[PDB]
Amino acid sequence: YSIVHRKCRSQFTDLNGSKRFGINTWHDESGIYANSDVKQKLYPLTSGPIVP
Amino acid sequence: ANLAKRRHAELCRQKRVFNARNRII
Amino acid sequence: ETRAKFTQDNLCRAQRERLASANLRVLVDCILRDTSEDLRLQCDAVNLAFGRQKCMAHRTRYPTILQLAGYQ
Amino acid sequence: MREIVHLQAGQCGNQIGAKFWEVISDEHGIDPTGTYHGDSDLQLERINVYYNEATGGKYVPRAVLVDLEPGTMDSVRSGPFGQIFRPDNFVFGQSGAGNNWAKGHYTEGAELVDSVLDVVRKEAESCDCLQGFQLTHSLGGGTGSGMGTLLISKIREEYPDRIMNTFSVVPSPKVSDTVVEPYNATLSVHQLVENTDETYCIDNEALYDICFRTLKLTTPTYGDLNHLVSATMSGVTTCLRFPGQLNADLRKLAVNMVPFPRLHFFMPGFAPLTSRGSQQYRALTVPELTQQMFDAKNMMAACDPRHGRYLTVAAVFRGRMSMKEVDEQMLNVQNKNSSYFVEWIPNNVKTAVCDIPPRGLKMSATFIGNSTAIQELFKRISEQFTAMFRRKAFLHWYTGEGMDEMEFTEAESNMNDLVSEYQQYQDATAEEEGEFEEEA
Amino acid sequence: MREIVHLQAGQCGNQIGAKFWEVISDEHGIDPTGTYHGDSDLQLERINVYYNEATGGKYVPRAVLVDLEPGTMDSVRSGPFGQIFRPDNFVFGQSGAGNNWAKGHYTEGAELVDSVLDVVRKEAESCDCLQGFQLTHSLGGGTGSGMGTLLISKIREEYPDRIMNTFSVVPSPKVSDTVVEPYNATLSVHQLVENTDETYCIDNEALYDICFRTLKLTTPTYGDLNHLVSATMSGVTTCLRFPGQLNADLRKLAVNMVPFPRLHFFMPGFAPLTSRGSQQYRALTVPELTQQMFDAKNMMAACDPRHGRYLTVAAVFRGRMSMKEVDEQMLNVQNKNSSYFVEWIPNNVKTAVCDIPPRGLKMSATFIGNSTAIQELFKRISEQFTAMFRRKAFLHWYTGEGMDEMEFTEAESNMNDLVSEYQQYQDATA
Amino acid sequence: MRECISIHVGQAGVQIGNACWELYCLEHGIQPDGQMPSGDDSFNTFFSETGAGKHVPRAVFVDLEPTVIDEVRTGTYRQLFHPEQLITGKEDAANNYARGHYTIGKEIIDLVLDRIRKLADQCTGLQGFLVFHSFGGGTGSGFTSLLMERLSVDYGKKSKLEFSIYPAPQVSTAVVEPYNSILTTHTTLEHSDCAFMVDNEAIYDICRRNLDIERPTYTNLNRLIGQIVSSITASLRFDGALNVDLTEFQTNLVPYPRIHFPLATYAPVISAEKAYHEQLSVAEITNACFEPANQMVKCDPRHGKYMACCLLYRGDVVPKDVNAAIATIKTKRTIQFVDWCPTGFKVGINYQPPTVVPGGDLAKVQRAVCMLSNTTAIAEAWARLDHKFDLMYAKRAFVHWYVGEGMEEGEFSEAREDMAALEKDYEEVGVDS
Amino acid sequence: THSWKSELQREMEALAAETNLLLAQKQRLERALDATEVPFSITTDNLQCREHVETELLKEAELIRNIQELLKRTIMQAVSQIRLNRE
Ligand SMILES: Nc1nc2c(ncn2[C@@H]2O[C@H](COP(=O)(O)OP(=O)(O)OP(=O)(O)O)[C@@H](O)[C@H]2O)c(=O)[nH]1
Ligand SMILES: Nc1nc2c(ncn2[C@@H]2O[C@H](COP(=O)(O)OP(=O)(O)O)[C@@H](O)[C@H]2O)c(=O)[nH]1
Ligand SMILES: Nc1nc2c(ncn2[C@@H]2O[C@H](COP(=O)(O)OP(=O)(O)O)[C@@H](O)[C@H]2O)c(=O)[nH]1
Ligand SMILES: [Mg+2]
Repeated sequence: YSIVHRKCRSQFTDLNGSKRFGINTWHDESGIYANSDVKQKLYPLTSGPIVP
Repeated sequence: ANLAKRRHAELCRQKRVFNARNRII
Repeated sequence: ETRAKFTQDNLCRAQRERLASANLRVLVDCILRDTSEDLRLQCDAVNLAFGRQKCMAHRTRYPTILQLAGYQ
Repeated sequence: MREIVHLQAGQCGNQIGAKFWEVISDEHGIDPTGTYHGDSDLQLERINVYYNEATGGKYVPRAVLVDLEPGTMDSVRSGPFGQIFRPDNFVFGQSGAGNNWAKGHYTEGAELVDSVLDVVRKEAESCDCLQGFQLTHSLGGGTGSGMGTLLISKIREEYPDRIMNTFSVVPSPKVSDTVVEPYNATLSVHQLVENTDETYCIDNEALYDICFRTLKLTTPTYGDLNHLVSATMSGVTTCLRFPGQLNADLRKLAVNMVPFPRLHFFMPGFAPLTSRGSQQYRALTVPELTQQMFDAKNMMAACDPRHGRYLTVAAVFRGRMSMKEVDEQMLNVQNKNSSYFVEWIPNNVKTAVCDIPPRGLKMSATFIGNSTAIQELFKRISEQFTAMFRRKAFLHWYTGEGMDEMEFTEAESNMNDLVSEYQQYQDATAEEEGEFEEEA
Repeated sequence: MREIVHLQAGQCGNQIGAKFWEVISDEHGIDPTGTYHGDSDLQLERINVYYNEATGGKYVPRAVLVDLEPGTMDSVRSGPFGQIFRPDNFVFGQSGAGNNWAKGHYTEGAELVDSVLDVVRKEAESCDCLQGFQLTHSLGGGTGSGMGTLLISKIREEYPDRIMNTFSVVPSPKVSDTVVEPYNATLSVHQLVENTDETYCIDNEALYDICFRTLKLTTPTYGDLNHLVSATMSGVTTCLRFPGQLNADLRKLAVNMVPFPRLHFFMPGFAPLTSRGSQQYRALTVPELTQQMFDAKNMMAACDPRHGRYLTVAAVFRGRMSMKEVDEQMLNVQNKNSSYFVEWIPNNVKTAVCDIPPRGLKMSATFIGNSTAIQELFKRISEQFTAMFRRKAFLHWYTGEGMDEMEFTEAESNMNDLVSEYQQYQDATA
Repeated sequence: MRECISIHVGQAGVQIGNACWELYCLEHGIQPDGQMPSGDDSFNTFFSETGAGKHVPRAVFVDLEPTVIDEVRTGTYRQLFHPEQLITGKEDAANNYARGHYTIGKEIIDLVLDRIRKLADQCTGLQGFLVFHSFGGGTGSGFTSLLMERLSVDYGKKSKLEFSIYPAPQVSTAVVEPYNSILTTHTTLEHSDCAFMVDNEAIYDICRRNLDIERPTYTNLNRLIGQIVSSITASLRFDGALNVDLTEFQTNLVPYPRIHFPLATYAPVISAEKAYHEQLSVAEITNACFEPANQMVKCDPRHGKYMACCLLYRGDVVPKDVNAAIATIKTKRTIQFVDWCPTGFKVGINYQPPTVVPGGDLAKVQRAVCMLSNTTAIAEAWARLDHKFDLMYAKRAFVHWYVGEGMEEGEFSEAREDMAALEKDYEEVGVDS
Repeated sequence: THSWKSELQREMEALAAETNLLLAQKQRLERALDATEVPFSITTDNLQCREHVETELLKEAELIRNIQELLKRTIMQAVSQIRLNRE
């Protein structure tokens, strides 16, 4: 089982409760998703075709 | 103590209504 | 120059102690607010625990939020 | 020394007044008991404006709370800051209005007003040099409009050379939950147009829109709705209580904003509203404050000012700021928008600056706009009034209480004359002596 | 002092722009959080050009992301440099265009554009002396093309005396994955003709060929293509932010590259591209930069300038270098290629020099070419449009929501007039 | 034995007076307590000695709201000012000429005149009253409009110098500011002796591009205004080669009954970074005054003609350099004079250089100059203000707020007709022979 | 000499104002520690009379003990700061 590629909760589509756990008095709007850690670990972003 | 009971009932309903996952679902 | 440095050092130490006293007062206010809130919430939790004559009659003399904070 | 006597009418007025007193008690540093525990000496220089001295260093508000049902009075009293109001200023009837303007104006609101006016007259006579009266109410109900308008008329009869400010929660087009709401609104606007000095129109749909699309709150409750109104109530009278570089009181704002006595319907807005997750991306300085005031989304009424022309604009800034930027932005907006301002008044925009910011901020601003685009509100209320009135729907509840069908017709005619005069003041040329300057 | 506002249209525009913002954030030394972590003091002299100040010394980009599908916007926010964007600068629709130009221009691209133009005016009025707009989009989709053209038109109507650059992903024959692509390309090219100051053509097969036979990469992903695009996107505007011996901004390049107002389609190329094996053995100097910018395989367009004539050339160099070599190499190539340059314009080359080298390098150069050989790109799309239109295939998807059949006919008429003008200015005597 | 009585009326008057009296105290070496630190009597023009050694200013602060005078009553100079010279009404003026003239201003004028009489009976020799105010404000317009009338009733022909905040052509904080300007300068014409004008927009531009301040404030404006009035009164207070009284430049600047409106400029106005670079001589500081970009009124003198001029030099100046500089000024073709004024200048010289205050934005300099010039080029300002008044008045907007307070309708018409005649007066003066 | 004397006087009055405010806050802490002791006796009487309730009562007792100790420490710190300001 892999959760690296599965879509997670949206920050722009449905700005409504009953999607995230706990008690939150403001919308998320922070830019950190659930699979961000595993996505960064499996797929590193290091420069490009140019430069040593 | 009736006033304090009303205050704590207010706090409890605040918790229930601001738990947005449990209120809608 | 030594007299000027002496006076300026005295002024600097006085200002540093002024800022230290102000920070201590702000910390004192924050601690007092936090302890008063915690004690009142604990008392309300105990009252609801009894809710859901020997002790309920005695627990009616709980000090108010003003006495918990320190104003008389 | 310049006192404002507060009046809260109905359930809506009571809850908005409770939130407003909760706001300015923390502004002036007052505990729920009533005493003073603050850090500055400028908080007791001007405190007689809203508060009244008691013994032992206590302060009680100069407010009169009015209701026709005791449940909202009990709810206000059992609140957090409910122990500061004097127990003799709660005036509640025993039988409700039942969402009926006739019940509020002739049958049940005709006996409570003597008891209300006793307290109102004693609070007005206790002052040193009275500045004015303030009212908070809603035109969709029975107690707020039906008896509030009668209180306004009697107060205007007794004290003619004073200031009468009102905060009216006008009906919403989409959020309307009551059926006789256009009846109550149409029979209240004729009173507010004839015997009121300033009227601020506040709309629940616009409040919900700001609380959802700007503040980004998951649960926009009535506490969040009333905080927005209380911020404007604080900002419009902050120049009385706090020092500044360019002061402007309610009399000065009314003089500069009201060109004719039948044109006193304003739109309000509040400047620094941001979200907790999106406040790190924004530096809130004077251009951002002016931008967010003049943004058409930020209006507290359900009227778009792009459809009309700004008759007059006033804004009160709060905090320590430089006056060059304050004058520069308000000249620049008039230079950019050339077609959105009427051309028979040069320099439509008035500025005021106060020194002490509100709670939790360093700079703030408030905008009050007299616009011609308010006429679409009255046109919508008229077109929803006529649809029910032609079929004589819900008319027995009104006509069985001493009313006649001629009063509805005259209310329609005066609303039509109001929208006609707003239209004629919009579509008017500035380069012409029309017919009265025949003296030459 | 001169601010360029960035516009990102469609999924392709979003990906290209995200890589662009990563590249110039690495250029200006900005962390993914937003603060400045750098070593040189020349990186904060001109930072208001692309970044806008916040509280606490934070810089947010002056970009506007527009899309008709919120999933791509969620992916862009979830990307590595996605937490630096302001939340209000994302504009999202609910239902996508679905590779349809009519959805993007009339049906769904009409209720989103007031919301877009509010944000565009919001960023446009805040600049002290605004320089222009640059837009990144693709002509193969329904969101970047059908709505991007309409935003281009309304921006031209409102702000007349300004500059706009466009990075357009023109579709290609052998990489063409979408059947209905030539309809969108045909209906977009004429709108780009009337209301755009510069158009730069980008072709995916050209990028694939460059990444295959030159850089020698096993897996040439879209990230490695977007890095190649963003290198040119930075090298075009490098002289406006960094000082040099001889400066040239976007307006100065547009004055010299555009001799007639219907002639603003250019091809780009980037000079120092080398592989890992061939990196240590090759010394980078002005002769290698000049030969590799003008080698015909280095183009970012599906084109070959041997078939046509170089109308005008622009070269922007970066790095500490002597001016005589810069003049001398570009004079020598003019001397050697006396048949690949037109005769009615002498001194066909504009040159600019910037002092600051790009990150990780010491010398670099960027080439922009106005040629007549780009006309085969239009002729191929015209013939593939006529082949479909003579059988009337895929026409109900376009005519079922407000579009009549004469718009197509005037579209091939406009392309035919443009290519006839290009042929006239190729086969013209001094 | 020479004295001038300062009358600061309005919020503008009070906030100018704070900076002015701080400057006067620091020049004369008087602490905020009011006592000199241990037979000089140079302070006696502005301060009055008490038997204990205290010094009390010869100023009267008049205002209709308490929120501005209470800052003076509470702050640093709470011991310097007399408790009864700070007069405060109630319920302000609400930007209303009728309120400030007929209803609210009529009440406190008896007390104000009583204080003026008490302050003027102490003066062994009195030169005049200097009135600090603003046209656009309710108090500073309406209350001043009858303060000058009752001053002319009580005192026959004593000097009335006026320091006016003119409305700027673009920026203004009010809407009925043209009404207040018309009704002020209709009734002050025959009752005012001289009126030096400064407006806020020009000082904003000067502070923007000269003192290197990107966000100036009212404190930075009031400091420059205090420097101007101190340069006016320095010839009265200190030594000089040519010393100038107040009657001198009420006589040498007003050639006709309806024109008593000079313009005031100051030079040099530079920062402490540019004072290290620029050499400041008499010719440079006197060309900086004639430069139209350094005007403190937003009007261009190149449109009009200079009617009279008064230059006041302070510091290390010599009459050779003053004469050569004025002769160089007279020969240029850009600077134009009316043909019936072949002798167009007055020159005053003072020995003491200007003083620098802590918290100020200027620099420590050796010489300075203040110019008071009467120009025909304010006819365009009167024409613009007539445009605003007529455009607002064609529909009778904002008129009920004046009529319902005790003002008849015809006074608007007669004031507009009076200034319509004043425009033709300026034209007939400006037409050459 | 007069300038130096004025500066020293201003610093003295600032120090005196801060010391008075800190003394007022120390008195506030003293009355708070004075009043926080009644619930301890109430809890002790409740447990002695009794012998989801016992856990709450034990939590109350632990909270009271922690609050009393921390208030004593804060009072000691306030006295030390007062002494430093006076010196
Ligand atoms: N130059 C300068 N002008 C000022 C200052 N303060 C106020 N003003 C001007 O005064 C005008 C308004 O009048 P105010 O002085 O504020 O108030 P007022 O004259 O007492 O009139 P009321 O407010 O009605 O009592 C504004 O247009 C300002 O331009 C100041 O400190 N410096
Ligand atoms: N803005 C605002 N509106 C309110 C509040 N409470 C009630 N309302 C509105 O007021 C309307 C009913 O008014 P009502 O309470 O009957 O007025 P009353 O008859 O005078 O008591 C409802 O439609 C509510 O939407 C409040 O706290 N704030
Ligand atoms: N160069 C480049 N081309 C891309 C990228 N992403 C997609 N494309 C091309 O764009 C085409 C699809 O365009 P599309 O996303 O549907 O455009 P949209 O509908 O406006 O968003 C594909 O054929 C790809 O070849 C990218 O990141 N870089
Ligand atoms: Mg004022």
